[PDB]
Amino acid sequence: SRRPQGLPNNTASWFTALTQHGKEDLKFPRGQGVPINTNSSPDDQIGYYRRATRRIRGGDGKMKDLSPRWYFYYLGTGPEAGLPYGANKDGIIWVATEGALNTPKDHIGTRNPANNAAIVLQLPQGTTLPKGFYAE
Repeated sequence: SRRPQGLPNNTASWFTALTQHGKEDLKFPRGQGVPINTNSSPDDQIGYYRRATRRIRGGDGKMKDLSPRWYFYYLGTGPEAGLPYGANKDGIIWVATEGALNTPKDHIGTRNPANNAAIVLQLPQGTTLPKGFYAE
């Protein structure tokens, strides 16, 4: 309750967060993945989505769970910057566009939406949206 830490780590999204409206862990087909940025080539299109869960008081027994959301982060950036791409961790998924490099995207950076509006999560055609997840 004293000296609160609003930012747990490098929490800065380039894109919007994708909410979960279904019982899916969020997955993307091979060749598809991280949202495309026309200011970036597919080479740098490699990243991961991190599940965010919040709990708030509502129930009179347990503190009701708040609707979760998933944030996308580029490899080498984000709160899990030191987390390897081929790292097995629950709550994280791996996505990559063909031609992706298993290298960090320090060049892209970890821009924060506070400075400017985040990129509307746009995905290329041929992508499969998991039930409960919609790209918008």
